Amino acid sequence: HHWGYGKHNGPEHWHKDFPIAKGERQSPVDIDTHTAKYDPSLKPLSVSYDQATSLRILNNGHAFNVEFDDSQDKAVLKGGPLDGTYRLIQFHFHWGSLDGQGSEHTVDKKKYAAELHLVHWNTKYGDFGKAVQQPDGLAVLGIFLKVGSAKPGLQKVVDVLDSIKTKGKSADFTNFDPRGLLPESLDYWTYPGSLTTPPLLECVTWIVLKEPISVSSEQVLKFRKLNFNGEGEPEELMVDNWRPAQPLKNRQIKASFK
Ligand SMILES: [Co+2]
Repeated sequence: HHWGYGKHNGPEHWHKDFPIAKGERQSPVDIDTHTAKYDPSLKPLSVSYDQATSLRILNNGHAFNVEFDDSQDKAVLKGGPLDGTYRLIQFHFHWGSLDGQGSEHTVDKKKYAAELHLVHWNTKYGDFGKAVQQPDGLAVLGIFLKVGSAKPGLQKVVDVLDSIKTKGKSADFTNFDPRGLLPESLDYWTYPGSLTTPPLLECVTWIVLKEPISVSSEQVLKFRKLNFNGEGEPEELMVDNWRPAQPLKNRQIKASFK
């Protein structure tokens, strides 16, 4: 029926409805640190989120998205391996039922508790819908979460979750600053890949940060309280909404550091 992360509609079945699932540039992937090529030509990332305007948070049935106003160059990413300006449209997470799983990308086969995705689209394409149809249409910043100390800047997010518990619920969510979710270092790995949920379009330049951010056990615990189902439907906790690593194929992972 429709795709999800259960046994009957999970990642292993997606190819039946979205054949690109077995494509040449699918994500996520395992990052082999000893095979990644340091590339001295990659520039430092430029994250300008001081003018970021958050608008709302929504449970879409597969994760929760925080959405931003992308009608102007308010929150942008540039530099790194990118040409042009990429505007932030939304962020969301992937997480596990247990602390030893949850991330999509892995590092030398290590899985983290969760993975944050900051999605941006290439302004030359005019809108999100056109950007996904192009090989360089999106730039996703991925950040790993490990469980340790609480992340103060994530608390406002944790606290509104009760109000968007089931699929299709939304809540006003203004004045959230995404700078509070960045690690100290912007060192990264980069490779050409795809969206990690259907339609799995291969339109993404991934920028994966080397340094994880820490969140407390209690913080991640609140994520696991969301539901995949809509209100008044049988309860299915939103856990394990991650796609496993895909074959690298003909691709090189480049590192911005040594
Ligand atoms: Co994602």
